Amino acid sequence: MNYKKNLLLLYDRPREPIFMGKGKSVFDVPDNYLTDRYRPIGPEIQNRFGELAEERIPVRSIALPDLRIPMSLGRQEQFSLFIPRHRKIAARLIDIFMGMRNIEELQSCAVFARDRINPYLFNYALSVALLHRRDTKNLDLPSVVEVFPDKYVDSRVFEQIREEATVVPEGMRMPIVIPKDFTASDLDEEHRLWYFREDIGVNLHHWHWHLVYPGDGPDSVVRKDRRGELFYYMHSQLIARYNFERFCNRLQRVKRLNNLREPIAEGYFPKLDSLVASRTWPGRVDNAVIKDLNRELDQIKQDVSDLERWIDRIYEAVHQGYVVDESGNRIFLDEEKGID
Amino acid sequence: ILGNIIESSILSPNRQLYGDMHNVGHVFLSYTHDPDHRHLESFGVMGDVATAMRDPVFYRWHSFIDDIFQEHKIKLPAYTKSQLTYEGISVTGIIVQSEGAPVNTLHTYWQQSDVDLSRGMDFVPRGNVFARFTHLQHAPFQYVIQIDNTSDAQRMGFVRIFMAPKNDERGQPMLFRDQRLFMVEMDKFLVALRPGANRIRRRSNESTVTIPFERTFRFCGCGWPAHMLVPKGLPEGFPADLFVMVSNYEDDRVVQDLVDAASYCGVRDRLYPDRKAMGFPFDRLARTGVDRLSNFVTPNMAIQSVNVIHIDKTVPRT
Ligand SMILES: [Cu+2]
Ligand SMILES: [Cu+2]
Repeated sequence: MNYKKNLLLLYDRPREPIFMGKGKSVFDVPDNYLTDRYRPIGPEIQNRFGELAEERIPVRSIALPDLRIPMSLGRQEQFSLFIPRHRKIAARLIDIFMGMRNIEELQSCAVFARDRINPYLFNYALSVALLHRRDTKNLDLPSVVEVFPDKYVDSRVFEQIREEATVVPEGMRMPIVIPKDFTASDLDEEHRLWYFREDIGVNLHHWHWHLVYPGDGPDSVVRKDRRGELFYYMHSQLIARYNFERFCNRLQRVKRLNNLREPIAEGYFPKLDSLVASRTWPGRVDNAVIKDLNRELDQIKQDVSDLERWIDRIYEAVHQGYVVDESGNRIFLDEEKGID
Repeated sequence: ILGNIIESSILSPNRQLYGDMHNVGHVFLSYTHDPDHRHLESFGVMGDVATAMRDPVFYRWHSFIDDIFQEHKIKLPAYTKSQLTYEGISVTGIIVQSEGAPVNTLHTYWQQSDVDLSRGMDFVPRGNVFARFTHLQHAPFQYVIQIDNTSDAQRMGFVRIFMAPKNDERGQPMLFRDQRLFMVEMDKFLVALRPGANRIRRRSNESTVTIPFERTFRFCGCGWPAHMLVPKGLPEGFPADLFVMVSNYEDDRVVQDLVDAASYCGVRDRLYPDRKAMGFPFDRLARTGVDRLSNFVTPNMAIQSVNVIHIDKTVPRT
């Protein structure tokens, strides 16, 4: 349908306001849908882009769900599916997008939200919705690489592209070669696994898994057959494949982190720049040590001991051969369901 | 080596080069009033071993010299988690008890003790001459230490106890980079730990850091005077960090045919009976990851908050 096709426009140019041209189309955004910055000049600003497109897409203003929690994350912050607060925030947004009565009310909601929500979050939530809703199966979503190259690409190329696109006419622009083996030199023996660690496909795979088996969200999207066993097996095959690569690079099988209190020998500096946060990613020095965490905005307060304690409780359950639920009953780790 | 150079004992490997810097600097600070002897004057108190600690400048000169010593120390690698760990041993807690005072409280006050000076009174008619001295004193206390041993055998250990200010001058909690240098050695003693729990009792008056009160104020002995063990504190209360560490006695001991076991007397004992650097584990920089004493600790260590209350009463010797 045209409606389905229109949702895909929400992926095009994440930080460009939704009233700007997306492909051959424009969204006719209602006055009350504009963000605070643009609303006061709204009618002047909507027209400039609105006389370029072939198509025109009407959006009905409707009453929308409460987006305060999804909006609590800053637009120029980073989004982490590991940080509990953010998972809650993502869970909420998936809830909202899942629960729109139909595809027209989804369009309307997403068009309101997009310019008010952190783009990475928006992109995650929407994608999870669209994969799991009944009325939006099919619908070939764009790869997150084409939508956010900044999570895949040496920062150095963005100004190279910007120059190429400004100076050179469309028919004459030559493709940009993406640097490889660029995050470290020969002094780091680890550089050699660039072809694995930094492969677009390997990294895309990791993202995709997290879209299909999200850990928090409506039951509909979370409960999948043997998802706990898959978590195990998927992470397991990575290690095995990774070791395989290590043997082809004159290296040893990857050592576990013995101890959370000993220095971590392998530094890593990603050389990525998040255009969304308008801030580079921090790296980690050779031989850094994990530190107790107290980040109020993130809502993480956690000593290394808390982590060590969980580890001991799990090992105890695995050795007992059972775990204890909150009611206090025992769930046996049998040979079908134990792994799960 | 460096100590022999700076003091400039005859054990210095090269006096002509590195000089006699400590002793001569003492002499310099003592003769400002008459450096060429034109006023035929003797030396101020800094020029005399018997009296130099009386002068404030003593602490400023020694502080100067300590920076040289520290410039060496900090070249050495930080003790690692492994070097500081005693596998099996976990000190779960430590407290101090003084009679007539809440737990984790030390008390100080003033005492008057008489000394006979008759032997020092040349050309004075004979008979006892009792001088009444005022000096700081502390109420006797003990340490109670809880120590779990998981290793199924008997384990030997040096117990190392220090105490330091909790806060800096502006009342902010002290970071380890500074606190390590503020750590005062309160005791060091050998112990035999049985499997499972151990409760350990140690009296203030057993400290190997001190000598009996009786050595200072009326046969062998020498170390720090017992009445000065505890810092004065404050009338309102003064917070301190009490610290303890059980280190592996097997790695600490010294093979000395004729040898408390942590006791040291420089006259009698041929070797210093502890293989760790004097001041262990505070004498070096902190490994990566530590910024404060909370982060520093291994399980065979433990910290406790202690209130050091000064009471401004004076009391006769008992
Ligand atoms: Cu994963
Ligand atoms: Cu001196």
